[PDB]
Formats: sequence, C-alpha cells, structure tokens
Amino acid sequence: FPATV
Amino acid sequence: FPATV
Amino acid sequence: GAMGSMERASLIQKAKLAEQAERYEDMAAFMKGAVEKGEELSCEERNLLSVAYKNVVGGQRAAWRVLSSIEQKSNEEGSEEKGPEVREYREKVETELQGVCDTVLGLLDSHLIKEAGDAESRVFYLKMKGDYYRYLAEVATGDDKKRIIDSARSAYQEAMDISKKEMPPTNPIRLGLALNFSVFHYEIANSPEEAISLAKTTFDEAMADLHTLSEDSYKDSTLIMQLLRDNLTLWT
Amino acid sequence: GAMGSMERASLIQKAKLAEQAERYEDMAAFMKGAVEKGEELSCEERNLLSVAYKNVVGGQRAAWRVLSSIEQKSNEEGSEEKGPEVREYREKVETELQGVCDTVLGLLDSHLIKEAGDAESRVFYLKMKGDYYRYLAEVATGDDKKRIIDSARSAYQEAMDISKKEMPPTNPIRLGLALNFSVFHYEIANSPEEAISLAKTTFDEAMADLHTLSEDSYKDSTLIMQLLRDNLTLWT
Ligand SMILES: *CC(=O)NCCCC1CCN(C(=O)C2(Nc3ccc(Cl)cc3)CCOCC2)CC1
Ligand SMILES: *CC(=O)NCCCC1CCN(C(=O)C2(Nc3ccc(Cl)cc3)CCOCC2)CC1
Ligand SMILES: [Mg+2]
Ligand SMILES: [Mg+2]
Ligand SMILES: [Mg+2]
Ligand SMILES: [Mg+2]
Ligand SMILES: [Mg+2]
Ligand SMILES: [Mg+2]
Repeated sequence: FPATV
Repeated sequence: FPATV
Repeated sequence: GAMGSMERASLIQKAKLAEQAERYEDMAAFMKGAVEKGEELSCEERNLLSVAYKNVVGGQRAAWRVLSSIEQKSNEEGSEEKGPEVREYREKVETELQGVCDTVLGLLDSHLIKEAGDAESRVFYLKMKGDYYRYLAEVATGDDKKRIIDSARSAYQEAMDISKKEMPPTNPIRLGLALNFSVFHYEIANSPEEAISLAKTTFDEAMADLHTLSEDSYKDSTLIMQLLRDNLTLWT
Repeated sequence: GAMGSMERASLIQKAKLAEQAERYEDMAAFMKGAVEKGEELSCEERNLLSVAYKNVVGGQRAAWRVLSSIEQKSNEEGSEEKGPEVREYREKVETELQGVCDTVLGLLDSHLIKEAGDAESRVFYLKMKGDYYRYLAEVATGDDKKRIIDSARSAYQEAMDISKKEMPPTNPIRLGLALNFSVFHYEIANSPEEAISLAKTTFDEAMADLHTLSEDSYKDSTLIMQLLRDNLTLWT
C-alpha cells in the first residue's frame, strides 16, 4: 500500500 | 520479561 | 456520552497516556469526549485526535483486507463451498469500520469544521474528512459509491484550495494533504496520472522552498517529501 | 450470550479467520461462544482458545505495565502532582484485565476442567487456570493476594503431578507447563532458586528423551526447550 499520513 | 507459552 | 462527566483536561491527559500504552481505542474514545466538550482544539489536540482514529481505522482496514482476500479466493473456480461465514465476518468487520468512519465524520460535521477559521485547522479537518470518506469508499460496492467518492474528492479539493492560498509549499499539513489526495487519485478515483502529477509537483515546489526553513522545520518537511518520493517510486 | 445463535462449527471457523486477521478480541469471543455450546474441545480447539485469550490478556498486561511505571514515577520525590488521572486510567485497564481473567477462569470452571479426563486436556486446562490466576496475582495488592497466588500454585501443581505421571518429558504441554510454573516461581512466588531448579531439571529430562522422537516431534520439543534455556540464561 502507498504511504498516507 | 521471561518467556511463557 | 460516557465521557460527559470527565473534565476536558483529564480526557486529554488520558489520551496521551493511552497513546503511550498503545491503547488506541481508548485514546480515540477520550479524544471524542474532549471534542464533545464543544471547545475548539489546539494543534496538539488535533494531532491526538487524528493519531487515535488513524490507528483504530488502520487496524480495521488491515483486517478487512485480509478477510476480503480470503473471500475473493472462495469465489474463484475450483474453491470448495464453505458457507456464509467468511462473508459474514468480513461484513462484521466492515460494519465496525464504517461505524468508526461515521463517528469521525460526525465530529467534523458537529462542529469542528464550521468553527475552524485558521487555515491550518480548516485544512487539517478537511483532510480528515477526505480521509474518512476515502476509507468508506474503499469498502463501498453499492448505489452510493460514486457519492462517497465525490464526498472525499470535494473535501480534499477544498483543503487543497485553502492550502495553496494560505500555507507555504513546505508546510507539513499542506504536504500531508497532498500526499493523501494523491493516493485518493491513484487508489480510489482511477486517476494514476493525476496522482503522479500531484505528488511530483508537490515534491518539487517543496524542494524549492526548503531554503527558507530552520533545521527543525527542514526535518519535518523532508520526512513527508520522502513519502511523496516513495509513492512516486512505487508508481513509476 | 451474543454467540448463542451461531453454530459451533461457524464459531470455530470464524475464530480461525479472526486469528488470520489478528483480531484477537473477536477470536476470543468466538471461542467463548464455542466453549459455551457445552461440548468438549478438541486439541486444535484448545489451542485456539488459549491463543485468543493469551493475545488479549498479553496486550492488557503490556499496557498495565506501561501505566504502572508512569504511576510509580509520579509517586517519587520531586515529581509534580498531576492529579488522579494516571491512577484512574491504570485502574481502568486493570479492571478490564481482571474481567478477561475472570472470564477465562469461568470457562475453565464451568465446565471444561471437570469434563477433561485425558491427561493432555486436563494438564492444558489446569495450566491455563494457573496462568490466569498468575495474571490476577501480577496486579493484586490487597487482602486476597496470598489466596490468588495460592490458587495459581495449586492449579500448576495439580497439572505438574498429572504431567509427570502421564506424559513423556518431551511432551510440549508438559514442557510449556513447566516453563510457565518456573516463571510463576521467579516472578510471583519470590522463589528464584525453585524457578531455576525446575527449568534446569525440565530441560535435562527432555534432552534425555529426544532420541525417541520423530523429526517433527523433535522440532516441537526443542523449541520449548530453548525457551527454558533462554530463561535460565536471563536468571543466571
Ligand atoms: C497546528 C495544527 O493544526 N497542527 C495539527 C497537527 C499537524 C502535525 C504536523 C506534523 N506532523 C507530521 O509531520 C506527521 N504526521 C502528519 C503530517 C501531516 C498531516 Cl496533515 C497529518 C499528519 C508525523 C507523523 O509522521 C508523518 C508526518 C504531525 C501532525
Ligand atoms: C492435544 C491438545 O490438547 N493440544 C492442545 C494444544 C497443545 C499445543 C502443543 C504445541 N504448541 C506449542 O508448542 C507452542 N505453544 C504452546 C505450547 C505448550 C502449551 Cl501447554 C501451550 C502453548 C506453539 C507456539 O509457540 C510456543 C509453543 C501449541 C499448543
Ligand atoms: Mg470543566
Ligand atoms: Mg456491508
Ligand atoms: Mg491541480
Ligand atoms: Mg448446532
Ligand atoms: Mg484495582
Ligand atoms: Mg519438584
């Protein structure tokens, strides 16, 4: 999964 | 802490 | 609410303890209680709220993905019929996830967003609105899926418009919003070129502004820039 | 019980799904439901029950230790008074932990232990009884602490007596019981020499019996023997 904050 | 199972 | 009898300051203190103990459900419940006192949140308190719910919903999303994969495998040719249990349990987890998202969206709508006038606060809350509609969209399969996706888009877009007018390109809230909206484009909206373009332009504009920053601000901004770079590497 | 309407087999299926999703609270609730059907458990089902509650209570113990350490620091000389919140939240976590322990002990008493006639099952359940009284003892500070410690001791001792008569020295249940009873001696009963002696004798007697085992049984036994060795290294 891609990075999110 | 010591090992327990 | 079960937290109605506890002082606001005590709820915030206990949220911080819960975080130290990695008790994120408790942390989220304390922060919900604090929001429901009706006073605006400080910067630190916004961070606590977001960390708590990110961790709770993050765990639910990971579990939902495990169960959804098992369910998908069950529906392939040659898979033995095992009854309704996998679907039921995936639905149980899904319903709990949706409940958490609805709880967060409810706090934002009653009444965090409407009282947020400073750009940092308004952008942060609108980003959260986009995020929790995005999590709803991840699990949506019905009549409302388009409207849920559009709700996420609209919240992210309003945040983006404010962020570009009111905040420098290195601001961590501006950067985090762009990171997440780019992921929305890639994973939810079926717009990978838009996702890549947004991540790249955000990175490049931040790079050009780093010269203005203290060492500490540089550290904060560059950490999120690296996340943008990590996604770009995954996508190209 | 909320699980009263679900088939036993479905509860077991869902416990296995919950384990795959690392949803240990759900796993424990499913297994409680399965026990409450009233039928004896299989070996695999005993493993599921134990894994579920070990993981739930393990997380609670870790959180309790974080909070207890903060509380202890608050009570040192020179520490600023911060009010009742740390104690309150430690008590909240403690009460939830005690509730889980009481739930497990209740399943064992109504009616798992009394229907367990095979040595493996009886030893396994009595070990669990010792374990959950040990977790109660970890947090006990009052009039009943001695009786809680003795309840743990008595359960472990009955298990030990059966295990030595009925099982080979390499049996994983016998080994795990000895490992945990040795930790009881060291951490709860203030008997470190007894803890060391038990771990050493258990290890040595198992070593002498490995020659009887298949490759697969050897792997199982030696894993737990290494845990005994790890504790001995910590303690000497
Ligand atoms: C003043 C105000 O409203 N502050 C709210 C909290 C903002 C901070 C900014 C710094 N920060 C981070 O850099 C990390 N997390 C997030 C960044 C940006 C957003 Cl919009 C959300 C979270 C810290 C954790 O690692 C990722 C970056 C924390 C939140
Ligand atoms: C037939 C029967 O009643 N079986 C109950 C489950 C016993 C198994 C034995 C193998 N095993 C392990 O070796 C590990 N965990 C435990 C060992 C011993 C006990 Cl008493 C409890 C747990 C597996 C995980 O790593 C540690 C050893 C699983 C339980
Ligand atoms: Mg007040
Ligand atoms: Mg559904
Ligand atoms: Mg644009
Ligand atoms: Mg039936
Ligand atoms: Mg107490
Ligand atoms: Mg002896």
